[PDB]
Amino acid sequence: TIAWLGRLVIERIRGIGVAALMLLQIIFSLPSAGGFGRFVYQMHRVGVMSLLIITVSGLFIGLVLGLQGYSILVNVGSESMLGTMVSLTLLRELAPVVAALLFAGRAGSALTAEIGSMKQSEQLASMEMIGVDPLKQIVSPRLWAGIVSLPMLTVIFAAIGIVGGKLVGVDFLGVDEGSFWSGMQNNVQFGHDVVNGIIKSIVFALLCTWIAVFQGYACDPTPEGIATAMTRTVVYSSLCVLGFDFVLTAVMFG
Amino acid sequence: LLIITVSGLFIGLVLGLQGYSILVNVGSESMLGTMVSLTLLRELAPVVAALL
Amino acid sequence: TVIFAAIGIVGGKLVGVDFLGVDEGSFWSGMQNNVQFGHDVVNGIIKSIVFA
Amino acid sequence: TSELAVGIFVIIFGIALFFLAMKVSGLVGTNLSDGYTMKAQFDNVNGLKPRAK
Amino acid sequence: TSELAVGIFVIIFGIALFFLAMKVSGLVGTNLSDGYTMKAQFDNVNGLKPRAK
Amino acid sequence: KSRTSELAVGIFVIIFGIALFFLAMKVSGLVGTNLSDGYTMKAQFDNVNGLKPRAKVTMSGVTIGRVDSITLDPVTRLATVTFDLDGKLTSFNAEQLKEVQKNALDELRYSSDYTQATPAQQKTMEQQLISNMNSITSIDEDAYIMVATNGLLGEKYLKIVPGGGLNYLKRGDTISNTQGTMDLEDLISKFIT
Amino acid sequence: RTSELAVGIFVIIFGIALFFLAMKVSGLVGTNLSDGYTMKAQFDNVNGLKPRAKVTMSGVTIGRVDSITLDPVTRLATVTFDLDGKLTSFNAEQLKEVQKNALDELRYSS
Amino acid sequence: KRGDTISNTQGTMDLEDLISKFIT
Repeated sequence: TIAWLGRLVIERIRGIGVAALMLLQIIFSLPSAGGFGRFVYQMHRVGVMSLLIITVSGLFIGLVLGLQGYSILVNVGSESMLGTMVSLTLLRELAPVVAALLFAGRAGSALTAEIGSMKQSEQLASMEMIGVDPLKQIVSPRLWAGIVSLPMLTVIFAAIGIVGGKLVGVDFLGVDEGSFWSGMQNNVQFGHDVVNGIIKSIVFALLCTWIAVFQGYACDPTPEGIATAMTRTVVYSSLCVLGFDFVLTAVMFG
Repeated sequence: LLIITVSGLFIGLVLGLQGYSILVNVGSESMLGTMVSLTLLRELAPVVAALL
Repeated sequence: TVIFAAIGIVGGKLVGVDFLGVDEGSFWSGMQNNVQFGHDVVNGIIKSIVFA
Repeated sequence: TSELAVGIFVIIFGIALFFLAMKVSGLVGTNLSDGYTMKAQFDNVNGLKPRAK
Repeated sequence: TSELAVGIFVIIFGIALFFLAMKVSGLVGTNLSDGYTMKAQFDNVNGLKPRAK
Repeated sequence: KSRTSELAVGIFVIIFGIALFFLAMKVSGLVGTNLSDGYTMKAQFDNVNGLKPRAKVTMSGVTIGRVDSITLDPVTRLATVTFDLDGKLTSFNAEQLKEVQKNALDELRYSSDYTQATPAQQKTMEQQLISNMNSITSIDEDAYIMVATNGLLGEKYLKIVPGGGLNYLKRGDTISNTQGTMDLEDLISKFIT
Repeated sequence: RTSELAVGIFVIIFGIALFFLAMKVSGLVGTNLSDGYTMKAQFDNVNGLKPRAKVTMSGVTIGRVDSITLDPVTRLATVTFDLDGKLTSFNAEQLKEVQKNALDELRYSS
Repeated sequence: KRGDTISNTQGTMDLEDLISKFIT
């Protein structure tokens, strides 16, 4: 009856312990430099194949911020405020979260599904007998592609969001280019409004990809488990991004 | 319900802290009420909830 | 969607007013001034029907 | 189990009301009644508004 | 064993259900104070808000 | 695979406990920290219209502390405000203290009359006047407090105006000399109507 | 395949072209290489001052307020002041001109 | 030269004195 929940919680938490151990091995020892020349290939499916989604969302978010900012800011200071609010919002809160979640979706479920199949088909297992450690051959380049790709995407998301904001806020709705640009320069500091967006992005890139690899590399070889793993990678990295985003922003701007 | 509830709490707290660190440079703290409400009712609840 | 916003507003107040020193009366007044149940809440719901 | 689904979903409804009533209070507007219209003439209403008090 | 599963069931489960209700009603509508009330006349309350100090 | 199971839980507990700590600790950067040596002081006032908890305290325009609480005494009609001052700025460096202790006594024994006291009395006075200074800050006997405005719009804060005294107040004591704000209808009643 | 890697390379290049836009938006602050000059100044009241407040001569921006502290036994504020020397140091020709003028007068009035 | 102390004092003035200058 009740003990059921008890057992569920106990096992899920044991699994986090396992994930921590896996992460340690993959990051801790990677001497096979000759085979890491392929991670550039792996990046194709994490980074290159995801620009379309990040770019389109960045444009819609920029345009939305432009319109909502404007309808509020006409009562307070659009001439000075569209610039400052569009750029701070995108650099501090949205590029690191919206790109992080779209990424967790598009790259995250695809990646976990792929590791999942590698395990389910027994293909991965056959490598143990050939002496090729699957963590160094299969997992390593996938985790690294995730680390590099999300941060570069995060920057693009914001770059597009700025275009979106200006396109409506300045060009269709009647605001000065001068004060838009100077306002942004007056209030946006590289140190640390641009820099903190990047730091949060690295944290999310590691946490989110780490989960996707871990769940794909599941214990139970049952077909039902692939769909379960895919749903869970989206849910867990999604909450983790929001949880960590809160703490990091609390420090960075508090 | 569990997932959407936890997300809502973190978003609320984040908006609170970011709003505040901007408003202290206006000196106009009455805006927390006005902005927390408008942000969530017009743009974030309909989007964050839809995406989660 | 409604629950999400409701949690978000409460989370907002919890830090914005209760930890950070803002006079509470201006928070609730700021919400009433000028976002309304009969307009802005309604538009939030309409968008969620479309998204659903 | 169908009994649990039935005995549990009522919670989403109990929660829905709790928070919806809160929403009404947080953004309660003005409930007008027994209203009348009246008209008046003016020479200048510069910056007067469609929803003015 | 059930010894642990039962202890794990109670922790958080028995906190979280009450937690959601108490952490909201204490913020949006439930209170307690030794209040007193008084009435006053005025000639012209221009603009005084209903929640002013 | 029974043996691997245990280790896995131990790893969880440690990584999780660390994560909980990280959150509890890191948020202190903004909330729950006094950011000071923690000395407190009290003062009373006739009118504290527009102060907030967390308004700043200053000396010579340098941020020196915080206004922590405001309360009203119903039978004296005075407000009581409690301060939090930072000892790193308000205490004397011990080397500076040596100077303060000695110049304070030179005035007290020579401009004033301690040298006319029985030498035993002179030593007693010097010994406690000085050991008492292990309890003091730089604000002297005649220091004023008054409430202050910040900008031409903004929240009200508290100003300390030192200078002219010899002795010092002990941390935990009450500053006696205070002056209240002016309300707008009473600048008008005093200077216009 | 090169048909796949050519793009992996392309994206990083793209990823840089719009990096620059982020820098145009923040602008350039924290100058300049002749930064070293710092100054101290004494004041009786600094109520509204802040770290990062600007500094000017005739309205040209020439520096930043870095740190404000209290000296408890003089009861004075002391301000740590970054003077952006790039706009206040004389270059070699300019130095020769101020130097000559001042030296010509030094040996005429003394 | 270099990093000397500017040998001059001129502080701000609060609404306290802007008002005390006049009697009200």
